[PDB]
Amino acid sequence: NPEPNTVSYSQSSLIHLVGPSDCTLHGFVHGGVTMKLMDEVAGIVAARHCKTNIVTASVDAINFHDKIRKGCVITISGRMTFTSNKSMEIEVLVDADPVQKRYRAASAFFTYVSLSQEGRSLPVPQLVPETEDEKKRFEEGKGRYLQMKA
Amino acid sequence: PEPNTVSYSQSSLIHLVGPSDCTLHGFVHGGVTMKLMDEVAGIVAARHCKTNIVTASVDAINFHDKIRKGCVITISGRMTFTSNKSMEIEVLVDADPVVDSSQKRYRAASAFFTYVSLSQEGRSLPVPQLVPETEDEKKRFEEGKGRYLQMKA
Amino acid sequence: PEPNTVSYSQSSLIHLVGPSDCTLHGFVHGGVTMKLMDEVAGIVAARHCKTNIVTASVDAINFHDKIRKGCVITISGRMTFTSNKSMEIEVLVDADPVVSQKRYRAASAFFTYVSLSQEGRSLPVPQLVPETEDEKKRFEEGKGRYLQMKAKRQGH
Amino acid sequence: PEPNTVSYSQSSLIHLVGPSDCTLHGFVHGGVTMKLMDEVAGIVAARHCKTNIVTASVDAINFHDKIRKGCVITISGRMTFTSNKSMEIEVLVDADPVVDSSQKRYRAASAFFTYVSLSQEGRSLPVPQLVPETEDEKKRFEEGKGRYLQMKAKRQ
Amino acid sequence: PEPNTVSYSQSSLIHLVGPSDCTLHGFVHGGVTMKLMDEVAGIVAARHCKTNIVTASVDAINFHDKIRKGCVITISGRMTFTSNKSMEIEVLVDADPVVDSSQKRYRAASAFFTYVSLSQEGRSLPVPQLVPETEDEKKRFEEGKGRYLQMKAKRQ
Amino acid sequence: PEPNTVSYSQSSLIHLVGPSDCTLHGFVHGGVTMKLMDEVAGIVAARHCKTNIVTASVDAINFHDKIRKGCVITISGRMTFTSNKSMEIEVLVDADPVVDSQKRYRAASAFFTYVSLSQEGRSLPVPQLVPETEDEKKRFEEGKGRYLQMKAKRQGH
Repeated sequence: NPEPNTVSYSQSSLIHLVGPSDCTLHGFVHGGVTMKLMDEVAGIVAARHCKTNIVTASVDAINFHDKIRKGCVITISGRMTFTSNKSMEIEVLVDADPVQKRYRAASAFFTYVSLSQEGRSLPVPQLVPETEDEKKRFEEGKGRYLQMKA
Repeated sequence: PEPNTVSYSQSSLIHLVGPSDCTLHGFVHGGVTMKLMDEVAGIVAARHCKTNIVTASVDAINFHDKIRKGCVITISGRMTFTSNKSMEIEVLVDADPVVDSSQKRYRAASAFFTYVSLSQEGRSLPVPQLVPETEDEKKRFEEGKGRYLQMKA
Repeated sequence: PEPNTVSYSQSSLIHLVGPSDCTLHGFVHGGVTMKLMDEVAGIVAARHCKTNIVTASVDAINFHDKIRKGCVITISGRMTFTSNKSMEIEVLVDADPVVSQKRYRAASAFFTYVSLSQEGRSLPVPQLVPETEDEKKRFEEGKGRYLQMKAKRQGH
Repeated sequence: PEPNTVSYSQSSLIHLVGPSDCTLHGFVHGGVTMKLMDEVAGIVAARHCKTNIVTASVDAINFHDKIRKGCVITISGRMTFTSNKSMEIEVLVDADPVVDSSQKRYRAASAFFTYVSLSQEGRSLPVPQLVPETEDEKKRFEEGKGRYLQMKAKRQ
Repeated sequence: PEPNTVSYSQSSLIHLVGPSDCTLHGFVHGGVTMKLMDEVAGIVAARHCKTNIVTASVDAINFHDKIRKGCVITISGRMTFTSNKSMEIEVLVDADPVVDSSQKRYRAASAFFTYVSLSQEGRSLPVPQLVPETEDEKKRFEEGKGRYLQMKAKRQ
Repeated sequence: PEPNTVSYSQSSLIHLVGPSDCTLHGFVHGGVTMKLMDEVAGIVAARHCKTNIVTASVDAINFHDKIRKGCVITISGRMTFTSNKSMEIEVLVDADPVVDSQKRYRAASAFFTYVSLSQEGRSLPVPQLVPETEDEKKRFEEGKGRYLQMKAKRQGH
């Protein structure tokens, strides 16, 4: 029962220069490194939206569309897509620039939950979509939400 | 332990939750757990393929419970199914507290990783087939084939 | 966006201050901020030169304020001036708490890079062409700082 | 303090040799191996004591063979002997190539760590006794008592 | 070695250039060097203040020469001057090859770091004064005062 | 300072104990200390051999005392003895508190043994260490002692 918010309000991103400690013995980035970055972004989004303690409930469908080489800059951007009563869905996209041309590297839907200081699960501020796509993405989210419950 | 069997690649990892793993409250970031899970899966994949490997997808990462400062978590992984060009690996995370048995060991997270094998040039390679031997290995393999087909759809 | 303009190479980087970035109290080591600044500068240089680049000098690194655990820091760089063989890049670091009160300026510096051939020799550099008011002004101030530095590495 | 068994605390760890683990040639710094060994031993000690622990000594670290880029190394530890206030843990390091070569899994390193248990105030605590069960566990315990006595001497 | 003297806090650091320190060609990123320099400066500051310290500014970082793979670099720092609330530390970086011999130790970089001491609350504290003893210590102190005054002007 | 003498290779390293170095209580993982010690020993070995080097054995790592958050630790190494194909280096770790002062104390120590390798990976003869002072001759002697015993221990009866 707190105050609603918009996707622009919490929209967040993050830009990382693939360094050598990010990489496999060949030239590529461990999926773990990518996944951790994606979690960090989603967590920031969630935090902005709830202004509270948050935890990951589930991540569903992490897709690696392409490899990431040493010396790319990766942009990880997250935005809220749907809220239920007690949970938030956040879409995280990863793109890559070499420094070959900018491409989509990974994606995922994180699901977060808001916790009190005692550790109980809280009602979550509702997401209010405004544009066409925000209503569409919200709808698709409600869809993915229902199936996961099933 | 024969090659191409689950026992051959089965791998696990133990990690003492330290302070740099934690949120401002007592709990471990999902990203930390996820990273450790991918490390094990990749080790499994590498042992099985003896080649370069990359993550293709991770599906259904479930966090069954929080992990607090001073747990030891065990992340273990094992191959479940192979298609022609892809490997599915199941990763499980369990947690022991290390100060008090108010309760004991519990299941904290789980996921199915899917890896792919690459040549030096970077092309996708046929993958050594997994041969199940026990009851559960045949069952898990079957379930794997199931999850594989749906993902294609 | 035309090549050799500042917009062409303008680059930024966003980093979540994590625990390994920090001192035993709550704050980020200057070394960490300095490294991130260099990475951004380097990327700007590389975009503009399309070549191998190295830092020649960094001058005036100023830490305007401390950075906490759990800030996101934006590090942005842009080209300010070019001489014949050298590029000056301005790097700014801003910080947002996620923990909300007010984004602030945390650090700043002028990096000077030099473009290198495959053999490792210092090459003529593509000239920067300013377009807006501020770009001409910043270029002028750059020429200024460039001249003074050359005076600094000699006697009387 | 209730006694316990080797299987209870037995712990192991698997690590893919990455590039930041390596010398300028192909090989892993002893320090990296040493640090992974200490991590496992400490986890073993912790499981057994359920208390704060610190290393008291490590004796006889032997590097039987080099470890190259792209091995997976398994470091495994198990308790071997306990005195009244100290625990001896054996750590073994094995290596599998994950690259394709004619060359099997091999023993890379080994050591005996000695840990001690501390109270919250920081005093040295009596330690849960290790109770061996199999042939080898009694043998390894015996050997441990041997190594323990000599260390007390060589320290006189 | 008396407290508040330069010898008291003088600190150095030795680092083997590894492969994760390097550019795609053979050379060390300036960022790496800069971070190592800040670490040594910080330690010097800490030893002198026995308090929490942060970097206020770094001025004039000069890269005199490239550092390739397989050098050992020595980064050493010492206090040069103190004002009432700030400390100036000089950091010098030297490099030894460990590869082909016909290569003599050389000066690779240098800088003056300026640190400030903070209380737990985060307020700026008066700083213990540096007391020079030798010729050069008085000279370096003087030059410091000089650089300090100019920096106040550049902004005033 | 002549090559192949202990002064030539003597090396040291200073580290500010940070929070990622630390146990959940205030203390530094032995692994962290051990790694720093190996780094120093390796640098000493490298300086003396001007070649590729690897750790053969570390013997008798002693932890004389705990190290907590906000110490600066000095790890210093120096060569003590050489055989024909191996080098012994002594590493000592001291700790200064950097907060309200507990003075400086000895925290750990060890003898590392390194070996020099060619590009092919074969074990090379090693430049001999020439002691000059009293202690350098004494430490060299004690080194020869420790070397002989290790060859025995690792041999049978």
